[PDB]
Amino acid sequence: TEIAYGTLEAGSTKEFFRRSKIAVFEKMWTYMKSAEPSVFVRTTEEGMIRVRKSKGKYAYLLESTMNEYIEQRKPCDTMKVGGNLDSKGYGIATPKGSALRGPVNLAVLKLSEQGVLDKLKSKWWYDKGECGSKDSGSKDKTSALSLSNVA
Amino acid sequence: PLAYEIWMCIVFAYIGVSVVLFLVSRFS
Amino acid sequence: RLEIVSDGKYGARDPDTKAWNGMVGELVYGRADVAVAPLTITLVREEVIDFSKPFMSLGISIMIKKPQKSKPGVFSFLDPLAYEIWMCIVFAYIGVSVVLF
Amino acid sequence: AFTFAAFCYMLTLVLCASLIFFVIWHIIAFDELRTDNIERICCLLRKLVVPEYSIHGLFCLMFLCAAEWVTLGLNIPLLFYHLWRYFHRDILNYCQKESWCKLAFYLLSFFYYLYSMVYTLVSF
Amino acid sequence: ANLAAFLTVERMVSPIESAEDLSKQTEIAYGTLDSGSTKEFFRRSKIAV
Amino acid sequence: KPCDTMKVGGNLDSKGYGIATPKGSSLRNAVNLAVLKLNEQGLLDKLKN
Amino acid sequence: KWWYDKGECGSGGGDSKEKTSALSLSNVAGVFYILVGGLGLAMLVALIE
Ligand SMILES: O=c1[nH]c2cc(C(F)(F)F)c(N3CCOCC3)cc2n(CP(=O)(O)O)c1=O
Ligand SMILES: CCCCCCCCCCCCCC
Ligand SMILES: CCCCCCCCCC
Ligand SMILES: CCCCCCCC
Repeated sequence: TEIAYGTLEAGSTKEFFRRSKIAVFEKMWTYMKSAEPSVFVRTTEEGMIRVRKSKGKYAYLLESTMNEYIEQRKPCDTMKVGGNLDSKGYGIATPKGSALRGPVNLAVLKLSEQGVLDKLKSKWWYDKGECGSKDSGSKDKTSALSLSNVA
Repeated sequence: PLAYEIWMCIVFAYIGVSVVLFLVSRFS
Repeated sequence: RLEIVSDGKYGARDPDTKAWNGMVGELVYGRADVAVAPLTITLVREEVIDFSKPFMSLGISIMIKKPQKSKPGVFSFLDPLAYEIWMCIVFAYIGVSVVLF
Repeated sequence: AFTFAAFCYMLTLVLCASLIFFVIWHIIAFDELRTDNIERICCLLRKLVVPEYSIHGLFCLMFLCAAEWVTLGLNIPLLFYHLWRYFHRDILNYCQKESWCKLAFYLLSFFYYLYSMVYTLVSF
Repeated sequence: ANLAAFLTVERMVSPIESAEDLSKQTEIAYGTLDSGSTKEFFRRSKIAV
Repeated sequence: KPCDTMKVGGNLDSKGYGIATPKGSSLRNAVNLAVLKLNEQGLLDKLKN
Repeated sequence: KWWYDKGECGSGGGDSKEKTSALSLSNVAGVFYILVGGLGLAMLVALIE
C-alpha cells in the first residue's frame, strides 16, 4: 500500500477493472475507487510525468505496447516490470461482407509466420529508442561491498 | 564480503603507510 | 491511398444513437475499405465489423519509476552512528584525556 | 568515480613529495663538497640513495597492478638509470648534472599525479 | 558486518535472463526439439540472434 | 512436482491457439463471437488460473 | 467483502514494514552518563588519596 497505482480516467482499462470478477483485481478496484490523491489521469502523458515525478510512488497501469515504447523511445527514467495482467490483441478490419477479408487474413498470417512483424517491432521499439540500450548486458547485482562505500 | 578492488587497495595502503612511517622515522 | 481519420479516435457505439464513431464508423458506412491501425479486438466491434488474425499481442502492464544507481556518499560509513554521536565521542575523547592528565 | 588506479595516483602524491626532498638534499651535499669529515658527507649520501630507489620501485609496481600503462612508460626509463648505479657501483661536475635532472623529472611527473588523479575522480 | 549480512539472508540470481543474453555467453549448451515448430522456426530465421 | 525447474526470459514468438471450424460450416460466425465474449468476460483467464 | 475487503489498511501488506533505523544519542546516552560518572568518581578518589 506504499505505492498508489492508478489508470486512465476514461479508457478501456477502467472499464476492465470495473467488470473484473477476480479476487486479485477486485481488491485493486476498491482501492483505486476510494483514494484522497488523484488515482485517475485524463491524459496518458500527464500520468507519465506524474510517475517520473513521484520517484517510486505512482505505478501507472497501461497497455504493453505503449509501455515499451514510452520506456525505450523516451528518456528512460522508468521501466516496465511484471507480465501482462490480461490478454488482448490488435487487428486490421474490413467492412462486413467484403471480398478483401480472405486474402488479407492470409497475408497477415504469412507476415507473422515469416518473422516480419517481430523484425518491424524490434526496429521501431528498440533500434530507434531515445536513450537507446545503454549497457545491454544487465549488470548483475554484486553482493560484495563496493569501494565507494568505504571511500 | 569485500570486493577484489578493495583487497588490492588494502595491501598497497598497508605498504604505503609503512613506508610513510619509515620516512617519518628517518628525518629525526 | 492512406488517409488519417478526421475524428482521430477509434470510436464505439454511441449510447444515444446507434452510430459507430471513428475508423470503425467509416468502415460500416462504406467510407473506407481497409483500416490498418492499432485497434483492440472487442465484442461490440467484431459483431458489426470483420477482423483479421491478431498481428500483435499485448496486455495491461505496470509502469514504475526505474530505480537509479543510488551512488552512496563519500562518508557513507558514518551512517550507523548519527552526527550527534560522532561529535559527542570527540568531545568525550578530549574530556577524558584532560581528566587523565 | 573510485577506481584502484585512482587510489594509486593518490598515494604517489604523498610519496613523490618525499622523493623531492631526497634530490634536494643531494644538491646540498654536492654544494658542500664543492666549497671545500669528507667520509661523513659521502656515507650519508649512500644511506639516502637506497630509499629513493626503493620508493620509485613501488611507483613502477603500483601502476602495474592499476592497469595504467600510459603512466608506467614515464617511469621505466627512470628505473633503468638505477640499474647503471647498481651494476657499476671530474665526478663533481658529472654528479651535479646527474642530480639537477632528477629534481626536474621528479617535479614534472609530480604534477601529472596532481592532474591525472582529477581526470578520474570528478569524471564519475 | 557484510559477512554477517551474507549468512543471514540469501539472494540467488539466475545465471541468465533472456535468449539474447545466452547467445553471447555461449557457456550453457541449450537444446530444442528434434522436429517440430521450434526447429522449423529456428531454421528459417531472419533475425541475427 | 518436484518443481526443480523454472521459466526464465520472455516469449520470443507469439502464436495463438485457435478453435478450428469446418470451411463450409456456418459455425465460425458463432464460435468467433463466443470466444471473443469469453475472452472479454475474463473467463479464460480464470479457467487458466 | 463488507468488512475485510473494504478496509483502509491491509494485514498481509504491512507485514514487515522494516525501515533502516539510524542510531542516535537517544538510546546511547546510557553509556555517556556512566562515562562522566566514572570520570567524576575517579577525580574524587584521586583528591581523597
Ligand atoms: O480500440 C482501442 N484502441 C486503443 C489503442 C491504444 C494505443 F494504440 F495503444 F494507443 C490505446 N492506448 C493505450 C493506453 O492509453 C493510451 C492509448 C487505447 C485504445 N483503446 C482504449 P481508448 O483510447 O480509451 O478508447 C481502444 O478502445
Ligand atoms: C614547502 C617547501 C619549502 C622549501 C623552503 C626551502 C628554503 C631554503 C632556504 C635556504 C636556501 C639556501 C640555498 C643555498
Ligand atoms: C559526521 C561528521 C563528523 C564525523 C566525525 C568522525 C569522528 C571519528 C573519530 C571519533
Ligand atoms: C566537523 C568535524 C571535524 C572533525 C575533524 C577531526 C577531529 C578529530
